[PDB]
Amino acid sequence: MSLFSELPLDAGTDEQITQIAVSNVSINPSLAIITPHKILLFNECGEKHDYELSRNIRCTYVQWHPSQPIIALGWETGAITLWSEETKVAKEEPNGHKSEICLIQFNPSGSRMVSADIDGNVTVWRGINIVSQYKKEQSITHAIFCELNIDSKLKSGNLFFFGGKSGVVCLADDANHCSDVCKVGGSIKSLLFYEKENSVIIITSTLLLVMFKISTSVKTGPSKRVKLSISGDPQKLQSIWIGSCLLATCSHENMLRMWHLDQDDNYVLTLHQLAQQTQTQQGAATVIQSTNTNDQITSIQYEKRGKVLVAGTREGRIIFWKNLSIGSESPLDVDEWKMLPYVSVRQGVNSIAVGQNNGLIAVQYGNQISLVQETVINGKMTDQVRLLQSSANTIKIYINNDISNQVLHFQSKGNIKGLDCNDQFMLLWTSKTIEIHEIIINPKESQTKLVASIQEKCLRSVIHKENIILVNDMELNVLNFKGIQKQNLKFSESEGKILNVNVLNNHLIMWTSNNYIRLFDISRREVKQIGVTRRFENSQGQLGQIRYCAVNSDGSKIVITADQRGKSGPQADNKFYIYDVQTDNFLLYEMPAKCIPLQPYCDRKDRKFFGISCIINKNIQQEKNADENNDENEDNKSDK
Amino acid sequence: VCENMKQYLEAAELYQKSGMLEKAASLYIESKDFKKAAPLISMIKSPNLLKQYAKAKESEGAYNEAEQTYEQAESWEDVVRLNLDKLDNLRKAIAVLRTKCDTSTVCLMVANVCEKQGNYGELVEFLLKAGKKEEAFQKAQQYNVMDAYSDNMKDFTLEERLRIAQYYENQGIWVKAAKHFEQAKNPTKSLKLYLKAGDQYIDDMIDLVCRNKQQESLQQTLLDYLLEGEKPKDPIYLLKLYDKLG
Repeated sequence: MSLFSELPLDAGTDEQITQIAVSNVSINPSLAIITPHKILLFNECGEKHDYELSRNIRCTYVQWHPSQPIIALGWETGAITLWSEETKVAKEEPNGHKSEICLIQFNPSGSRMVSADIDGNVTVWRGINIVSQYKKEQSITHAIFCELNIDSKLKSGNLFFFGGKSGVVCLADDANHCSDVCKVGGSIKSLLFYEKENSVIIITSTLLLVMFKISTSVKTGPSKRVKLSISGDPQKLQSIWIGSCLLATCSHENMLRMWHLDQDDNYVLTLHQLAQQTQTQQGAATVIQSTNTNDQITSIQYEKRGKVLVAGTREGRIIFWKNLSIGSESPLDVDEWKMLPYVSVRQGVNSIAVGQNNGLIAVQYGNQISLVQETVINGKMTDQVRLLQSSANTIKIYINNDISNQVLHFQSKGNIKGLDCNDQFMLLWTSKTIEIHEIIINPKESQTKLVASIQEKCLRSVIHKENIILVNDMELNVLNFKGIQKQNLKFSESEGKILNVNVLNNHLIMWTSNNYIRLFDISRREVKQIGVTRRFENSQGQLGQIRYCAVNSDGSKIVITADQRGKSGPQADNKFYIYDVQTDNFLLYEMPAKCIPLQPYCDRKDRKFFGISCIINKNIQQEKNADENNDENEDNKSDK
Repeated sequence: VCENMKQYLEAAELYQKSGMLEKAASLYIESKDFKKAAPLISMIKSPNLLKQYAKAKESEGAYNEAEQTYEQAESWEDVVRLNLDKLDNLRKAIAVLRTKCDTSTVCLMVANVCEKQGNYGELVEFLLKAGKKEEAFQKAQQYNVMDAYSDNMKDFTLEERLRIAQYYENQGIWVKAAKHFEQAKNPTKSLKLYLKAGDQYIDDMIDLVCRNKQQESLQQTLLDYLLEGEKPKDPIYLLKLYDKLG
């Protein structure tokens, strides 16, 4: 299912590092190191950038733009700086604040920002300019934008809630309208927001979850005060939002506590799975100490794109969990969660940082840093050519000969990100560069030669005939073997961002983030857009959010598996869609809820034939069996 | 077998007499037997059969029957397409667009229908409702209808305020361009161009003083400009604004 690639890095600094940050850009991520004196910037390759942003003013906080490479820096004097790396431009505000900035947060759209200091002053910024200022008692730990289920005319993204050790929570926005809710109290550790119920989740040191319910004109006290039986340190407790409504809590203890709000179900993940892994791994000449499976976990971080939860034990073990549940809905029990092989670390892990670039992880232990990447098992099919990415560098090539099936093992310089082939060539694209290989087939042995290597940056590269189409999140261009740009085509901003592409025969298809589907023909030497852009919208209403797409041989039929996101409700949607280019309609196929479609596959040569993989929802079958069997069924004899 | 080889209608009467009539109705709406298929459309409410029947109606040339068929089938994009074809009833089209919660694609289609008007203002409001605000930007400024589109988009983005400003200024109007300048959240530019504005606008500039107290060059340069402005004027207004300054 997946492999983990760990890359140790050389800090090369005498000063002890303090903070680590990872960029959230979808392509070519970067990481930042904050020390008491210097501010270091590293690329994905792990080398020191020539430009240095270290300044006389001490740096105390750094934040990344959720979808842009722009970085935000906050000093000890309250001044803020906004820096664009790609163009190397800086814009600083001298009178940002009169006290040291504690935490910096960005709204999901990146339009607004909130800066809070220890004295209690909180300023909301539209971009880089001051809009509204608030004075509050005592320091505020964090502030997060909130979107209550309010009418459209009263709906605005400037609403936010700030929580701190003062125990006072008030609604505020850039319009200087402060709605003082206050209430609660104590040393509040963390605050979270829930959209559908407009719920404020408060975690304090009193081991008491507070699920506050708030209305626009009505104030309501906490309906339930959830008590924690936590043996660990209450101060070190941290909770994270997993899935739609799951809460994952850890307090420097061996136990991971998961709470489900819909039925208020509590379950626990242990480290005896690590004991099983040690049993299944300590079966050869391996130097591993005695199994201490009661170890505590320091940091837990979840990545949604990879669906990977990373937890760090204090003895130097990094454990991975995978959300096998289909759809954005949270897991309901322990069965859905899967446990992945761990990573051995020399010393106890201290910090874990997650960046939304294929789930990039920055791991810090002591004064040492390292990078962790997730590689999905990629498999490519063309006539006579089967390509498998078993590991980071090892590539398995299968050739079908009537006398026997031939297997070749190819070793690369380092990790390889993606592979493609077109019956004649093998094109591999990694983080560093892109390479093309010509494979020679002979019964005695098969020899592969690298035709060329180009140091170009792109997300996906599809090779056909003699040219390669490169696609980036906003554009697509054509390249030849020499490296000239015949054509490049752009997109609009609101149609979405290119996430993944599919190619078959001489037709390629891509779907953006806003449920927009584009179809292109590559039979001509220059790719041409066929038809017009089509939103995944029906006349009655929107069908949902696209998950997976497939194209048949001729290109007339397109299979779509999508999730409708039923607002903390039904498990996605177990009904799929078929789109015909001629009629421009979306026929809907309904299949029994016993299974949920996962990913479609279209036949290579036959137009009418295709196949669909389905995950069997074990929970609902057991629930239905329990409901049905408890009716006039007692003591059935024999054959059971 | 007989419908597979060549004979469609006879298979349809056989279907009707065999107790299964859905495909018989489909073949009637496929063939030229709409008079017999009208009761079939009457008692059964299959939406796909309704859409195919409306396609047959627009093929034969009947515009009102197909319009009503698409109206009762909830497929109202085909309604505006048929209005394009023959009806050209843009008022009722706009009413349907407002009532039925149009999306971005239907917004592009109604932009297309407005393209055949020569005014393009309705295109401006329709694309404002669309949210497709990049090519609409250049179409609005290119057709010299920038005023209303900018009036609506003055609350969404500010990365391209300068070209809006320059293109609106060359039109010959400065009364509304100045208000756009003030609202564009650019204090230094707004003040430096209310320097060139008349005496009547200064009050609004004074209101900006109430809104932007961070700067201080605005009041000073306003004072400097009014000191030597023409001959002496009413001192009461000047002392009022001085007292407002502090």
